[PDB]
Amino acid sequence: DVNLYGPGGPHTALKDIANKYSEKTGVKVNVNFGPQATWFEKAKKDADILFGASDQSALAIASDFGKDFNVSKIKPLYFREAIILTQKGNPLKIKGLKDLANKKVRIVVPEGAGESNTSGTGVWEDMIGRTQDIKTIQNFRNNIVAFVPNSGSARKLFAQDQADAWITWIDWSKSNPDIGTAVAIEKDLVVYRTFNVIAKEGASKETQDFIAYLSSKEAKEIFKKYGWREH
Amino acid sequence: DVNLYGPGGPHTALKDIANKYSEKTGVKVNVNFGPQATWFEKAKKDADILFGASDQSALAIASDFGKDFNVSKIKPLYFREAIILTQKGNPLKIKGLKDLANKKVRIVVPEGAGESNTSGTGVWEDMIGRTQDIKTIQNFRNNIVAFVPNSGSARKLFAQDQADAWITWIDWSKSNPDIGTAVAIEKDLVVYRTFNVIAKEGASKETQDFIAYLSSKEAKEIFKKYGWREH
Repeated sequence: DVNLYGPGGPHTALKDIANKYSEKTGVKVNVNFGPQATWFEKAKKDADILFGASDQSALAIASDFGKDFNVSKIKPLYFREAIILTQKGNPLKIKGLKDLANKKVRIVVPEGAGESNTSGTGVWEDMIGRTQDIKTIQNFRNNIVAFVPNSGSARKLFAQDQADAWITWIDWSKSNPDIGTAVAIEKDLVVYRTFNVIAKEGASKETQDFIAYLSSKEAKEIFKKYGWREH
Repeated sequence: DVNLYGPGGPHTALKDIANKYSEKTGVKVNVNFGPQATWFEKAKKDADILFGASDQSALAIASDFGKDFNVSKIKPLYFREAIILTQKGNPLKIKGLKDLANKKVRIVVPEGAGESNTSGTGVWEDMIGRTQDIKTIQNFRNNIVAFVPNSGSARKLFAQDQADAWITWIDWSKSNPDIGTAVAIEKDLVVYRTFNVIAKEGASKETQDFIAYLSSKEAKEIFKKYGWREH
């Protein structure tokens, strides 16, 4: 029983992979996911691995288990870019972040307001801040209608009938080709955040083997299918 | 009397501005500063204005005050860039972030591990992730000796005779000109975060008028002295 816990989002890629690893080697690999609160008590008892959707959020969650995990051992394996997700078909013809600042649009950004550890913290501001123009930053912010954590493993999008755009991650789109239209953020503005994992202290050899599988050729191509990169 | 509460860092520019405002108008402006827990209690009683050193941190701090502050009213006014602070004279010859990834160095980064609301959360990863190389990202993380909130109001770095490099903000270097050697981060990698203010619901006109002064020609120039920019 190789048990994994982390946020919704990368779970889809990790379930493909755990599916494979199970029928190939017989090792039962469980992928637990969602908001930290919904699986904390459970994982407090049996987490083998914690996986994460950014470094800051991984650091914060692993620090919540005390002696069980040594946050020094967090391992970044892949990265992926932030995206703009619009309404299907992109009717407002949004071309990038600057466009979101300039038009009368309604933006939702992935902030948790110190209420939970989430992968989106600091993302919107680090991208728009790279315009180095205070008016644009001000304009972008005045168009923000909601500061809510990334929907992650939920298929529902906050304010999905009211908002015009969401700052989110490519992998969410890849996993839900269904919802919205992805728009590429300017290259000189965009940020990339990592997928990581950490093995518990004592990690059985069964665990260490799965972690290594995550860098194998089969795992790499699955991760790549969801927009997770290495180079 | 106008009572301000917020993190160390922007406080040096603000004490200046406040002194100059008092000189002119005869209004008493108090600048309280430091980690949130050290003044949270006093603020819950008399805060007229919360000031912030990034958007995510300001949002999180203002949300702690319940109804007293409406978080939609947060106002970005200035930005500044992150920097590398090395030991005096830069004896390891650090040239930028990629250099910090490649050399043997001890780096301290401004993360609060979900245990505090701090300006630096997400900064180091957003900068090094723009290299779009997982090994570099990896090598950088492996040189980090401490994840601790920015020193802010302390004229003292964490482990300041121990670490080789701190990821910090220009305004810190500006405020502590005799400590360490500032090294500029690659333009294609660096992130910029904002100064911001918010008034309590029901802010007096006295309070509103000081906020207006933060954008006057005189304030602009004090802010610029400590590294805060608009364009």
